[PDB]
Formats: sequence, structure tokens, C-alpha cells
Amino acid sequence: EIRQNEKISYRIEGPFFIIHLINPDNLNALEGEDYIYLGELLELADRNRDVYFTIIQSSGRFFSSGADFKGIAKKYPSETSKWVSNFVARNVYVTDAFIKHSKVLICCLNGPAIGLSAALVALCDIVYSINDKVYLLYPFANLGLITEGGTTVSLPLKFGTNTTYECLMFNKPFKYDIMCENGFISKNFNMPSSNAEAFNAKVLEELREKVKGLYLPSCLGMKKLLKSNHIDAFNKANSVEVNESLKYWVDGEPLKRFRQ
Amino acid sequence: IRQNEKISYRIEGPFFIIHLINPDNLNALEGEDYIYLGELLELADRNRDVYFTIIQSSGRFFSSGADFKGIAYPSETSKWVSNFVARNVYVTDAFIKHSKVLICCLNGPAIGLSAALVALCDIVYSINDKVYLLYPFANLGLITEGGTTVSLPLKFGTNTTYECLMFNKPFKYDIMCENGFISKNFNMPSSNAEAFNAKVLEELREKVKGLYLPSCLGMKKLLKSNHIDAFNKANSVEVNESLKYWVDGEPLKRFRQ
Amino acid sequence: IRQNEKISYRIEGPFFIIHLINPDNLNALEGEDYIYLGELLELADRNRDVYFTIIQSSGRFFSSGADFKGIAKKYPSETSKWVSNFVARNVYVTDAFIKHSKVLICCLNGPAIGLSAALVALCDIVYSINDKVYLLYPFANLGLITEGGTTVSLPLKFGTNTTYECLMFNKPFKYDIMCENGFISKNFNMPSSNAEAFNAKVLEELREKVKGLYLPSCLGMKKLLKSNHIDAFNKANSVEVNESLKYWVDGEPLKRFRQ
Amino acid sequence: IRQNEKISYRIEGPFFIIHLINPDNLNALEGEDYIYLGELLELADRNRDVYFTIIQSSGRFFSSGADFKGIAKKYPSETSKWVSNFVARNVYVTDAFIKHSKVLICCLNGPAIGLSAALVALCDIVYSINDKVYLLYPFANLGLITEGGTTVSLPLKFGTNTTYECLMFNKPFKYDIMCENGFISKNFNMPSSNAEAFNAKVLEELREKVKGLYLPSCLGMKKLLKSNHIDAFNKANSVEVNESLKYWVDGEPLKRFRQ
Amino acid sequence: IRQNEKISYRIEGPFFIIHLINPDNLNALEGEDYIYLGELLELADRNRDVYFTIIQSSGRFFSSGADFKGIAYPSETSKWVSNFVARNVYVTDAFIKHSKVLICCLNGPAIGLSAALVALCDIVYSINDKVYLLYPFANLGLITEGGTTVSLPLKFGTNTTYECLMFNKPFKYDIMCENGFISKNFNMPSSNAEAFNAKVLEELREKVKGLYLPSCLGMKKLLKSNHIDAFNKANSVEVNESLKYWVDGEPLKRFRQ
Amino acid sequence: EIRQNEKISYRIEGPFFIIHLINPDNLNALEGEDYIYLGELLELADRNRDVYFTIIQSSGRFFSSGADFKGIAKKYPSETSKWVSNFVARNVYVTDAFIKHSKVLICCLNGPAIGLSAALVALCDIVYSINDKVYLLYPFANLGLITEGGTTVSLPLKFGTNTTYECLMFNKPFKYDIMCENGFISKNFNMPSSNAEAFNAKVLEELREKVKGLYLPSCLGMKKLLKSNHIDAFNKANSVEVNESLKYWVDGEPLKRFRQ
Repeated sequence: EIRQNEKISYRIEGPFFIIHLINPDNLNALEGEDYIYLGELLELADRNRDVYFTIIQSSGRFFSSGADFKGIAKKYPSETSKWVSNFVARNVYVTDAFIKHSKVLICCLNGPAIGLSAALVALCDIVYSINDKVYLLYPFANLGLITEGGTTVSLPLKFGTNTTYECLMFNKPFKYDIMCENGFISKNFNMPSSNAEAFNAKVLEELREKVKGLYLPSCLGMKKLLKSNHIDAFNKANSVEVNESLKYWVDGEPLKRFRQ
Repeated sequence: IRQNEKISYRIEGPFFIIHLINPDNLNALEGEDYIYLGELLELADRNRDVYFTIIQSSGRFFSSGADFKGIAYPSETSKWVSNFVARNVYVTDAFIKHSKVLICCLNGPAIGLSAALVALCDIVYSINDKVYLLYPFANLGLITEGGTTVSLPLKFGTNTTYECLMFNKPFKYDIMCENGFISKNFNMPSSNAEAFNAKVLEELREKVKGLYLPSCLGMKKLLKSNHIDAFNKANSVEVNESLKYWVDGEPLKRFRQ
Repeated sequence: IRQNEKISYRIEGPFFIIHLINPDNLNALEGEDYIYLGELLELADRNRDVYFTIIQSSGRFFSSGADFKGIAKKYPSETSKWVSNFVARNVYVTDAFIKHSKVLICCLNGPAIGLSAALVALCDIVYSINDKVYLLYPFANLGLITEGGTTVSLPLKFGTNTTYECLMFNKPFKYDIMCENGFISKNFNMPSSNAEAFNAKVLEELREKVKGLYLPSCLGMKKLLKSNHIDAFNKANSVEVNESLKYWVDGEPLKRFRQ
Repeated sequence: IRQNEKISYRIEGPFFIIHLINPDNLNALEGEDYIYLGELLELADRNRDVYFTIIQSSGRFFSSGADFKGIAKKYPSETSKWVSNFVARNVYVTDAFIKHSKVLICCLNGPAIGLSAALVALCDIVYSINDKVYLLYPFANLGLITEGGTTVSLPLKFGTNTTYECLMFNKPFKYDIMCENGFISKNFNMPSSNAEAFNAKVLEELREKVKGLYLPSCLGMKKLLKSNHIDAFNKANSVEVNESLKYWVDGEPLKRFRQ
Repeated sequence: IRQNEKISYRIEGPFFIIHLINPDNLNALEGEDYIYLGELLELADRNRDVYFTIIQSSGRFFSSGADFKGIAYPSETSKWVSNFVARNVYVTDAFIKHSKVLICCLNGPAIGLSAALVALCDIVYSINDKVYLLYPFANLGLITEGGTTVSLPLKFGTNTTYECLMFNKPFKYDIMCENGFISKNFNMPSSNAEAFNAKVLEELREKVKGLYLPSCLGMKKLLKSNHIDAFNKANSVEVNESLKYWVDGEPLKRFRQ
Repeated sequence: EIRQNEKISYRIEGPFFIIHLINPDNLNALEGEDYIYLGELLELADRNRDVYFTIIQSSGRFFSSGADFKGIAKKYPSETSKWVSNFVARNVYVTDAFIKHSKVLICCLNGPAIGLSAALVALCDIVYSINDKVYLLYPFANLGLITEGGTTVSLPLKFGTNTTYECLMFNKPFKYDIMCENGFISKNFNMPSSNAEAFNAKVLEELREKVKGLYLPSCLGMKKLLKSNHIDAFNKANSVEVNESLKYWVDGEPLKRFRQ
């Protein structure tokens, strides 16, 4: 059991724990407490012995525009204490929830993902794309921030070092063609951007077919070994990322910038 | 040094050539054939005249993997330690540590542990674009073997590996090419593996001309150090974590049909 | 810093631009030129106004690698000689690239070979003048082994199997292999008769691209990115340089370097 | 920086001295006091005249650890509450110690417990007032797990087997165990009725010891020394803080923290 | 779950107690007894009521190590893969990964692989100051086993380990104490291991009172991560590198006398 | 075969390759080319299949006072190039020779060792002491230098972190009692400091006894595995140590200091 969140729902169908970002009018921008909620959902899926796959789906034309900076603009003895509680807290927690998750984590990329939300996409085990207009953007250089959500590790791992530097240093998207050239996307469904619902249903339909005859505990057993390849690097990066970001918040540059 | 009717070998100058020669059973290998492969690699590795170890096969498959017939002691655990754990840790280690340049001539699909050994090779040449690697662990009620925990993400990427391993889908030729797994496709007919094998060796004889072969080995020694610890770690964990699967009985139940 | 006739530098805003300016000799570099490169990187790294270190070259080659004439040219042993002439300089220049905190951009106006190609592979971003560029690491044909962190950089940036094919058989990492691995961030598709025009267009484009950005974020992100492989590079540097010694002392490279 | 009534600081030459000044409460620290400590370390770290960061305390205890009253005291879930109150502050203060570039010296005027004892174990050098000092990590009796990098620091500085005996059974790392592991560089053998005299004698002795030394060498050496375990500490920090959450959310610690 | 006349076990509250009960042969263990030990640890590890796994022995020795009698297949390599490699990778892994707090009651000397298992325990209590650990690998024509590559430098220091291992010298009680290997010496007579074993359990029952036992396991989970990769790497390398020693024949030649 | 060096001799007796520092009048201070010679001797011992132990012995009352700074005080386009050739070169080479050596490396500590020479002592597998007056001093803080010869790794490994900081930061010796409390010394022979010859002979005498009945290839096989524990850390530290020392040499502080 868990509280309700009006921007994120979940349901369980057979071996699938399905998380749904359901705030398309605001491009599924997420506040700090929504990221914590996501982490709590993962931890709930992780403790459910009937669950073998955790599927993250979204709504409308964006997967997620990233952190809601209306919530950032909105009691603390210092700026450091403020950002330790408001930024360090939620980033380190949600990122860890994704890094350690034992169930097969699948992202249905119905549209672009930005920032911390795009970082979480990059931590999923498998990504399916609605169409060739999807992209990931990590706009840290334009926001006055640094890598978040384990992207220090995930982006070189999944897109290559040089590509990662070009994208991160100059605030350029990891476009669909770059995703495909790195095998980031396992299947493109080539559906119109206006029907994330049909896309989400189609992915689930195919997953139900693909799991037939499989010994699902083998999936988890394999994931347990595969995770060990980079678990340490991800855990190292998580604490360093959140702590090194603090000087950027406390300097004030990100507030000054994402005001406009 | 002992004889094996399913696997031969010969030495031609700096090449130690291993040949899987049981095409009628798609070069399926029993436990003791995997051990023999390990012994052959270890033999090639002690030979100071050998710089390249080339694994070639026969017929339409490179190898269909572990022989299900050979699959079918005071406990179940003891039995599987002797039968599975022993053979897998040994052969996998022989490949991981091999100091000579290890080349696979992929004359057809490779499955399971055999496909794992293909992924541990340094260089892979394909006969044609119909080759594939399949790691059917999820379908067999098993987990990663032969260092695939490390080798598959390394050589195919993490996401691609999950899609293939979680859903028992092949690493097809196109995915091999997109990841540079294959260094040359020879585009030869599958009806003649022998001609493919001869052509690869002909090409290799030409490519080695004028090179300082000790440099090849010196370079490999350093290159190997990139992932040696990860492979060694993966080897002991893979073999020990598979035990619960064998003991549970699920693979045997599935292996019959 | 001293002047070097073969390598210039200048600062344009946040950019520290190194320019190999010996096109007549395909920008082949002697030991002291590599040290000089290391010294420039270290100077760039201490300049708080610099955020990007851009390495550019001249003519039809980026660099043909180590100058063979310099190798042919007061030591009590062969070991002592090569510790001084090879080990010293490789370990220093490689370290300078590995640790550099500024964003390192290579403008590849043509082929790079050997240690120079190793340095290209240690850069963070690479732009190509056209599709005739390649990298060649001819260690097997020279009687040497991996240099300049290629032990780590080549598998990292080109894949393990591709790296073996190329290194074991002295084959180039051609443009298509570079593109298939995302090694080149942009190909400018300009004539190789005007490296200078290429060099200027890269800088024009970079001036455009940095606009609006918080440049300290670039360095903050690089600081974290560097931590992925820093240990592997440092360990590789030490081992490459020392393990190469037996090749030099045996004499095979010198026997080959004049054929 | 803001003033804190429980923690002062000052700079004497190359020394940045932090002083816990709440002896009446055995220098128990609330969440915001740990953050404040982190902030002081970070300030010390940015001061180019500082080479040593000296942490001193007052009275008969170094610190009794986290203030229980503060723990007993606007969140949509228990998880959100503890991410904010525990995870945030532990991950921040631990990181501040782990990364600190200045030589970190603890003047142990008495026992340290819990997170405070974890911070003592992250210091580079520890001096004891007398042989009655101990460190206690009471996590097993509080329903918690390792904090403040003790996952790494305790096996590193006390040995694996000793660490298990102490952590598993809630037993102190006593003075004799500290001495047997070289944890204490000097015991001053002074009365515990005058932490202040102890604190002053340490600083007197340090003024003596730094004379003649090239202080940038100290930091250069620490930079390299830190690289031995930096990855392990950073990875431990992340995991300790997140894995502790289930203990807080289950409620066992709160059930125990008022008995 | 099967019975073993040389090793019993019982569960008392949160303690899973293993008892070596063949004091007449100094608790020498054959290959299948090492496997049984592994199975017992794995059994204790699945038991949610168990927080501590306590290994106790009998008589004057904890264990004299591998049974030389049990020491005395298409090749030598295959034989030693099945007989040595299999058992060693398995038992060593069972100790390395064990999630419960692992306590050894050292009632006397431990030798060889048994001494290696003592070094993998989390906490060690000694009966008296005459206990020692001996790793006689150099004398037997073998190399490190049971993760001692890692455990001995970790727990005794690097230099001390070289002196002992290179020259076949015991890790005596004084060296154990100087390195904090022993958490308590009970100073009881060697003529009564049973009374020592009972006293340790009595003390442990008292020490656990009022503790949150899940914290013990949570802490161990994190602590284990410090060296888990090194131990796993060491396990596969140790077993595979010993093979050449067994195959050469030197250990057998020496084991007879 | 190898050139002669008037300050360092060697001989082979059975399985022992014995290196002898034989310049007691100058406390076995070593110049750059002498450190290279030491490295070459190790590499020679390493290629000799009859050799299983490499024993380093010295002469007089000091094992070695460290680097000869008459040779440092005594053609290059820059200060950097000078020190790359004169310092970086020899340190990286000799340190590597010790780190990778496959034979059991035993140091007979006949007296104090200082600086790079003391670093090499700390890289040996086994150390025997003549008496309780031996010490190791790493005077880098007083010389204006940093850790050398893998001491970044070896000193925390063999003496503990905290002890190492106290000694290195304040230029204090690792005295005999500290060595013993860390099991650094395997045996103290308790002989007068005036007879390093009798000490050196006694160690060899005991080693000849101790090796009897051993399968010597087992010693090397075990060392091969044991080395793998820290080999990467040592190799990482070697390149970083030599490169980070450069700024100290080029700044000039060490020349200014060890002038006096």
C-alpha cells in the first residue's frame, strides 16, 4: 500500500508492475516529491514477489520535461541546508531506487525526456520508443548544473564517451538516430505522437507475448549478475553527483537561469 | 594431447587451429568436450611458436551448445558441482586467460555455452549474414554462463543485452555488425564450411606477413587487463549462482522437450 | 613557456588553441615536441579563463606520429637510454592528456598515426575535416605495443573486437569505423587542401555553441565523467611505458624504424 | 557562514579549528549541526591559507552522537520524511569529510558515539586526551546500520574481524583496540577535566611540528593518499544512507530512541 | 539436509550451529565433507530465523584440513577439475557469500582449506593460546586456496602473509592477537572442546540480548561489499591456477609422506 | 649479463639472487642511474629461472640515505623536460621493476632507509631487521616533494592510514616499534649496527635452512596470486606519483631545500 499521487498512477497486471505518468498537460514535469513517489513505487514493485517487470509509461507528447522549476522556485538556517533537503535528498533517493531495482525495468518512451527524467530513462534496462522523434536532453550546461541521476555513468556506458561529451558540454540532445546507433532502443513502434495510449497498450501486448514460456526467475537471476557490472560505479556516481551539484544551487546560477 | 573424435587440432606455423568436426550433431558438446577445448587452449598457450589460436567448426552450425543427452553423488548439489560447475569454471577460465590471439571462424549459429565462448574470442569472422548467437538461458531455466554476464554488455551494449537475454532473442547478424562484433563477413555459402575455414586461414597468413608477432601478444597482454578482474569475478559467481537452478530441477524439466 | 617552431598556441576567449604547424613533415613530432604538448595542456589547465583546449593541425595530416629521425638520435645502458628517451616522454604526455580538466577537442584535419593518434583518442570530442581521415596504430609493424593509453582508449571508443582486428593486424580505424562508434561528433566535409579553413569553421561553430552555456558546468561535468576511467588510464600509462622498454632494448623497433 | 551556538570555528595560521562547544549536552548534534559541520569543512577546504582542519570538542565527551530529541521532532510519507531528515544530512556531512582536501585532525577529548564517531574515523589523524577514550557505534542496539562511511572506515582502521565483533554486538572500540591498530597517533595523558588544556597543547605541538615543512607537500600527499579509498567511501555513503531508510520507515529506531 | 557422520548441525533460536564431530581423525575433511559444509551454510542462509552461523569442532584440532586418504576420467585435468576444482570453488563461494554472521569456535589448530575457511569467518573465538593456522601450500606443492589470496593479507597483513606462506610457517596465536584476528580467547583446557563450545554459545546468547538482529545482517551486507569482488575473483583464479600443480603430480608425490 | 656498478654488486647462490649496496661511506645514497641499475638487476633476477628469491642487502650503518642530492644538483629546452628525464624517468622505471617483480623480494634492513630507498623497502615482500634501531623515513614534506615509489599505496597498506598521515604529514619516522606493531618486520636479528656483514650472512644462512623441503614454484605461484591484490593500485599510483611530483621540481622548492 501507498499514498495516491495525482500525477503518477500504478497497477499490476500479472508479472508487470506498470507505472504511469499521467500529467500530459504539464508534459509530465515532476516535482521533488513526485520523484520520491517514483522511488517508492519502484521499492514497492521490488518487494512484490509476483512482479518480474517494472514498466514505466507516460502520457501525451512528452515522456517528461524533467524537474518542475515552479516547484524549485517555491525554515532553513542556510542555502546549503535548503538544497541538501530539497535537491540532494530526492536525487540521491530516486537515483538509488532505480540503480538497485531488481526487477526488469522497461521504459516506454512516448516522447522526449529531459534532465533528471531523462537520467531515469537511461537507468532502465530496456527502452521502447513510440517513434523516431523521441530524444533525450540533459540540459545541465544551460541550467548551470551538472550530471544527475547517474548520467555520469549511464551516458558514456550507453552512448559512448565522445558522443556524451558533445551532448552534455554543448547542451545537445541524444536524438533518435544516436539512440539507434548505440542500440539504446530495443524496438521503435513507429506510431503517431498523439497516441501514447495506443503505444503503451501495444508495448504491454507484445510483452505479454514475449514472456510466454520463459522461466521468469531466470530473468531476475540474470539481471542480478548483469547489475554487478556497474553497480559500484553507479553508487559512487550517485553520492558524488548530488554533493557536487550543491555548489551550483548555493551559488544561485540555476535559480537565476530557470527563472527564464 | 589425448584424442577426441568431435574436436581435432593442428599447428600451422604461428596458428594453432582447433576444428569442431561433428556437424551431424551440429557440434553439440558434452561436458568433457568443453574440458577438452580448455585443455587445447592451455596447450596452445604453452606453445611458444603459437601466436594465434583459431577455432573453426563444420557444417551449418558453429555449435548448438551443450549436449542435452549428456545432461540427462550424495546429493543433487554434489552432482551439479561435479557435472556443471566444474566444467564451466574450467573452460571459461581457459578462454578468459588465454594469452594468444583468439579468433573464431563462425560458420553458423552458436548457442548457449558455445556462444559464450564465441563472445570471449578476440576476433570473430562470419561465413555469411545468417549467423547468430543465441543465449537461451531464460527459456532453459538457467542464468548467464561462460562469462556472458560481462562479455555481452561489453560487446553488444547493456540495453541490447537485456532485450536478448530477458526475452530469449538471438543476437542476429545485424546487431553483431552494429556493434562491430564481426571483423569480416566472408559472404560464402553455408553448404561449405571447409572452404570458408580455408579462406580465413589464407587471409590470416597474408595479414600476419611482416608483423612482429610478439607485439601482438604484448598488446593482448595489456588489453586483457581491462576486463580480466570482471571476467574472473563473473566466472565464479555465474557457476555458483546457476547451481540453485539445476538443483531446483527446472532446467532438466525443460531440457527434455 | 618557451616557443616551439612546430607547435603554436593562443587563447581566444574560453578556448586555448594548440596548433601543429609543420605540415611539410606531416606534423611528425620528436620526443621534446610531445613534452611541449604536455606542457601546453598543463598551462591551459591552470588558466581559469580556459574551458576548452582545442588541438588543431595543418596540411593533409593531423600528425604522422613520432619523428623517426629523432628516434635514430651518454647513457650507461640501453635501458637507461630508453627510460630517458621513450619512457619519460610517453608517460608525461599521456598523463597530461589523461588528467586534463578542460574539455579537450581534436580537429582532425587528416590522418593521425602512432602516439599522435593515441592523443586523438584521449580527446573528449573529435571533429573531422572529411571522410578520408583515419587513425592508425602501427605498433605490430613497428615491433612495439600500445602507447598513450590506447590499451584503454581503443576498446572504450571502438569496441574490443574492432580494436583487436586493427591492432593485431596493423589496420587503420577508418572513417566508417569512427562513425559506427560515434568517435566523430561532426564531419565538416571540407577539402583537405584547406585545414586552415576547417580549423576556423570549427572555432566559429564552437563560439556559437558555447553561447548561453554556464561554462563552469562543462568542467564540473567533465570532472565527474573523468572519474569513470581515470584509474584504468593511469594504470595503463605506467604499464604501457614500462612494458614497451623490452621492445626498445631488444632493438626490433630501431631495426624497423629504418626500413 | 551563519553562527552556530554549539559549534565555533577560527583560523590560526595554517589551522582551521572547529570546536564543539556544548559540553552540557555531551556535544550531541542535531541534523542541522551535522550540516553545519559539513559547511565548515567546505569553507576550510576553499581557504588557500588552510592546510589542516582540526576538530576539537569540550567537556568529558567528544560527542554522544545524534541528538535523540531532534530525531523525535509536512511530509506526504514516512519515506519522504526520512529522506529529508536522515538521508539528506548523513549523505552531505559524510561526503564533506570524505572529499576534504586539508589534513583532518581529530582531538578526541572523550568518547564519540554514532555518526560523530563515524566522523572521527574519517579523520586522517587522531590524538587522544587519555586512555579512557572510546568509540561506540551502537547501530545494532538502535535498529540501524553503518553510518558515515563506517562500512569502509572501520575495517580499514580496526580490521575486519574486530569490526564485526564491535558492530554485531554493540561493543566499543576501546583505547587498547585503538592503540593496537595505530588509530591514535599520540595520547596526551591529560586529565579529562580540562579538554581545553588538551586542545591548546595539541595546537602548541602542531605549531612546533609544522615548522620547516613545505605545507603544499602535505596536501599533495593527501591528494594521492585519498585516492586509495575514495571510490569505496563514495559508494559506501550512497548505500549506507539509502539502506538505512527501511530501518527508519519500519520504525524500530524511533521505538528504541525513546527507551 | 542429508546426514553426515562427520558433521552435524542444530538450530537454537537465531543460531545455526555446525559441529565437526570426528575428533579421532582430527576432523580431516574429504571433498564431499567440504561440499556438505557448503550445503549447510546455504541451508543456514535460507533460514529467516537464523542470524548467526557458528562453526564448532571437537577434540584437540579444529580440522587438520583435506583428507589425504580421499586424495589418493579421460585425463588428469578432467579428474582434478571434478575432484579439486569443483569442491573448492563451491565451498569457498558458500563462505564468501554467506549473509548470516559467521563465527568460528577455534578449539585447536586448523590446516589448509579448513584454515582458509576459518579466515573467511567474520568472528573467531579461540579455546586457548595454543591454537594456530597453518597453510602448508609450499610444502605440499600447491598454492593458495579458499580465498586465502585475499583473506590472509587482509587479516594478517601482507608482509606477515609472505613470511608464513613462502616458508610454510604457522600463523601462531601471537600473530593472530597482534592482528586482532581473535575477538576473545577463552583460556580453557584443550582436553574439553565441548565445554569451550558451550561457553561460547552461552556468551553469545547473552551478547545478542536486546539487539535488533536484522541490523546485524544489514551491517554485514554492507561490510561484505568491501571485498566481495576480490574474493570472487580470487576464488576462480585460485582453483584454476592450482590445476597445473595437481596435474604436474607434485602434490600427490608429497601427500603420500 | 649487465654492466658493473661500483655502488651495487650482485651474485647468485642457488635460488637466491643477492643484490648488495656496497657504498657505506656515503650511507648508500643512490643517484638516478643507480636506481635504474637496481631496476635492471631486478629484471635480470626476474628472467633467471633458477632464481626464486631476490634478496636486497646493504652495508654499514644505513640501508640507504635515499637519493643523492649532489647528483640532483648536477641540454634541456625546459625545466619540465629536465625533470621528466631526470626524475620522472628513473622513478617510474625503478618503482615498476619492484611492483612487477615475480620472485620473492626480501630486504635485509641493516639500518635506516630514507626517501625513495625507503619506498623500495616498503615494496619488498619480506623485511628482516638487523636491530631495533632501524627506521624508515619519508621526508617528502621537509623536501618539498610528495609520495614516491608507490608509498601512496604501500604505507597505508603496511602501516595503516592514520599512522601514515602522522608520519608523512609531519616528516616523522616509521620507527621500529611501529614496524613491529604492523608486522612489517618478519624477524629482528638483534645484532650490533656495526656488522651488517654478519647480519647479511646470518639472514642468508637462515633462508637456506627455511627453503629446504619447499616446492619453490609454489612460492612463485602464490606470489603471483598475492600480487594481484594490489597490482592495479600500485600501477595507478606509480604514474600519478611521478607526474604530480613534477610541479614540485619545476617550482624549484626541492632544489632550494636539499641545497641545505
